[PDB]
Amino acid sequence: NIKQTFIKRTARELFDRYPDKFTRDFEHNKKMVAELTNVTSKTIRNRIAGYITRLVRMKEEGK
Amino acid sequence: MRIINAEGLILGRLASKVAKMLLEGEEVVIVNAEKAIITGNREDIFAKYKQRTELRTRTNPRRGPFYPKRSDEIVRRTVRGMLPWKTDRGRKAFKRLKVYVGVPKEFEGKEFETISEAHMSRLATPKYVTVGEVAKFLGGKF
Amino acid sequence: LRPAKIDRDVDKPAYTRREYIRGAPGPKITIFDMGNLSAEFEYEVSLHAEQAMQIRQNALEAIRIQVNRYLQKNVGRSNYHFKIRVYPFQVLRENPMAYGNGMRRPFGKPIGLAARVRKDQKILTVWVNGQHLKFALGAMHRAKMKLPYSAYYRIYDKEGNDVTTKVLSTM
Amino acid sequence: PVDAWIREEIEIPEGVEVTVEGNTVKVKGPKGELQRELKYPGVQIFTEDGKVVIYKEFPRKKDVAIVRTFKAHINNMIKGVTEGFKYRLKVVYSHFPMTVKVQGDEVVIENFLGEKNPRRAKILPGVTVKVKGSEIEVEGIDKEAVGQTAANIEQATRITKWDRRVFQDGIYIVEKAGKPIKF
Amino acid sequence: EVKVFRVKGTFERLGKKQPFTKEYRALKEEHVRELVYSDIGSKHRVPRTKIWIESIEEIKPEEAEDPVVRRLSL
Amino acid sequence: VRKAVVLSYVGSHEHRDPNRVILKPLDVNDRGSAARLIGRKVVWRTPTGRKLVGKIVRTHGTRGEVKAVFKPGLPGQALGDYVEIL
RNA sequence: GCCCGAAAGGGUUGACCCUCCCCGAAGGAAACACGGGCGACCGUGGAGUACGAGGGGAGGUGACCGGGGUUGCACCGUCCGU
RNA sequence: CGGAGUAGGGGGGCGGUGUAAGCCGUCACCCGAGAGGGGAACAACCCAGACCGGGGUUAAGGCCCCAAAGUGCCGGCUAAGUGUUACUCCAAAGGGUGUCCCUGGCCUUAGACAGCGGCCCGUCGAGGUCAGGGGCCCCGAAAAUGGACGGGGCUUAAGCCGGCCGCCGAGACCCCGGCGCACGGACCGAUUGGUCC
Repeated sequence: NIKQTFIKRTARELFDRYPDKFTRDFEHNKKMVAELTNVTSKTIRNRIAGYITRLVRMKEEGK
Repeated sequence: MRIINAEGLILGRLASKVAKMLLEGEEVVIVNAEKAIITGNREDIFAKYKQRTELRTRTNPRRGPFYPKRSDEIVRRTVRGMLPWKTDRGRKAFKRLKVYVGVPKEFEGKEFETISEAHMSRLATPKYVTVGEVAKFLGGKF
Repeated sequence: LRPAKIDRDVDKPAYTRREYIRGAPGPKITIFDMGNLSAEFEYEVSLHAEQAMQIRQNALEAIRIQVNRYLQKNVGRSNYHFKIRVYPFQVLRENPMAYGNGMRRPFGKPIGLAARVRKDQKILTVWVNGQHLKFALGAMHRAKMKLPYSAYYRIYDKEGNDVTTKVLSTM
Repeated sequence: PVDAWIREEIEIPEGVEVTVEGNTVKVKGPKGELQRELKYPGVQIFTEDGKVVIYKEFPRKKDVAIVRTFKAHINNMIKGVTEGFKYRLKVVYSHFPMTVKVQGDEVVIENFLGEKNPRRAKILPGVTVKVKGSEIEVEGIDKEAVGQTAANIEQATRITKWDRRVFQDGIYIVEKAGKPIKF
Repeated sequence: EVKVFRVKGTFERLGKKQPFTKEYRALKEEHVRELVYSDIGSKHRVPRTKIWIESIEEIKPEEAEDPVVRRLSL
Repeated sequence: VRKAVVLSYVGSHEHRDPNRVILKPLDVNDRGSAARLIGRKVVWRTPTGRKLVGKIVRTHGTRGEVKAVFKPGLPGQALGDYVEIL
């Protein structure tokens, strides 16, 4: 089935293009993914949203 | 054109991504060049860059390697190193790039892209220096 | 004389037979047992070679003199049975070239002597009682310094069993 | 590693207010207020009800050393805003008495070894110097600046050209933060 | 239930054998085995063939001799 | 318009095949299912409007690229250009 | 890409291009559904399907193709005899 | 029975000699007399032996950009740009409370520093102290035109250790179609043969 490499790559490109509309909130991230992306699957969209949430967590914090 | 803010980005990774963009065919602008970082020890980094700047042809200095002293030119030169520079294809791809220190009034009023693969946060060892500090050590204007 | 890295290794055939070697030299070493010889000591401290080796009689004699002077100044002849176990039987040769004829008819004339030793082989031994293990180890170190390759020391009891760790822990 | 969750704790005294603003420590007390930036990857400084707590959740030796160092620095800040620090210097000479005087942000020393030129030491802001004959006092609110001022007053008198078994003139520290210097 | 295991064995480096005893937290012993392999390989540069395990026996949290595991288990 | 970018010729670092080409589709859905284009025709336009026609053969890698055959092959003036899928 | 192209070469008894249909070597997917694995991934079904070098056939528009000279891009290539 | 060419060999492994480089032999894999795919380029190191046009799968090796394919996964180490070197073509004896591990003894509820008080107690009252061995790194470590991990550059790596999962990549291997050669055969020529199987 659909692999996580595709998800991480697409989420990484979305975040790169728009690092101003994505936040630490899972549901707002879902909504903004649905808005700014032309995907046609809740599975793919929600996975992208989760990975974007992790991205924001990391880019805010840092070791 | 794709405008990228360099604040808090690792130089070589930024340059790799930008070079691949250029070869695929996009126009790229980079702002805030002085705020990208280089990891490692201050003295080793400074020594390397000084050695670079002191390279010259012994029979004619009007010829010879011209390694930069400015931050924007340093970034540009890293990118150029990451391209095929002895071909028309790479010459065009490199012509398609522009780098700026700060954010000039022209670009003032826009939202800037970033790069995830390149960001100061993937690091864990605090040893790091700034390109602006390198430029100051070398004696260049900004 | 010539550096010892020339004679260190053991890659050449054995050359130990004097009824055929013309002009071979005598040894510069005559004493191999020092101290007290009939005193039945407790601890036996023995050196061991880390890899195969070829030791010059010069090095052997220097080791002897230094270690014996140390043990005399510190322990006393009444103690410390000191023994060297290996004898120099190899003959070393040098090509007589340096008017000259270079590499014409190169077969060396004899110059000196050396002892051959294999891996994990005993070279010398100090027999001593408990109250002088410090000086026995000092002698081990001094001898270690004057050797072409590296060596390790071990300790043995009566019945010849290894008690090195137990004796090293408790000083 | 060494342990799991290394954690050090400091008890806050009478009227000392301790605050964190992300990597800085603000310390207010009866006298003065101090700030200091302390950061290391993985070390967290946060305030409980009445405690300063320094934490790292899987540490090595160097992290342990970092933590203990930060604890010592915070304790110094607290003690400083509570009481203060006081260093002491002693003046000695064999021939050519020299005069030490305070001029604004500088201490000036004249007639050292008979030189026609004066030596100068820089006083840092927040420190006060008092000269009463052969004894000098550096009083202040922060230990680093106080010790640095004292060290500058000392290093303004150092010789390199003649044997010091015979040429011994100068100014010397005798008491660090209430701790005599002994050989 | 998360179990505490104790591992005993020997490893050989440069022709010299050396015994070892360790303690781990895990659900099974296969995880423990993989972790032991990886850790000894890293810290002493030993391949898996030169590592021999004799015993992976389950113990209780309070009869242990490792501070990290002891604090993680209380 | 259901288009893709021409990236490179096929081969290794030292040699190349000039009748085969690597294509990157731009739509995220086609990139997620690039194998559902195997067998499709794909066209490139020349500066004079002429048409060169090729065919998508199989997948290339795991990121979402595809391989295409173009006999008669493409010129080097088409390596960072757009191509239209049918 | 620009230029030449009468004859000796093909071609209105149809050049080139377009659309659909049948067979098909070696080889050979994917979406999706159910499970194993910390994980990168994998297994089962879809499926020997879609596709596939070539081999054949049906309908449309109607005039060049092959060849030659020079040049542009990509990659390769350190002369001949002894 | 007839016609020759060869009487300077070299790389790689083994042996005698030699300070060594080299000299002399030996084996008979390679170059010579051997295309193609890799090692940055390399006569002989790795894959692999070549009629022509095509379609596929692998090998050596590789997957941050140059450059086709992973900014791949799990556990750990290094802070010195150490390193980023299978070989061709890489500095040691001796040292290091630098860090990560293993083992074996000795003290412990008042121990091992400092301290109130001249082997003693009231307090700082919780674990500490000696020996061996291993991994990585550091010191030891100086050269001449300006400069070499192939370059850019890289620090929970784009390095190292122990393992794993996918992909890219030859004229090698599989497949379709064409040319020739060797051997055998059938039929057929007004001379050294021809058509086909």
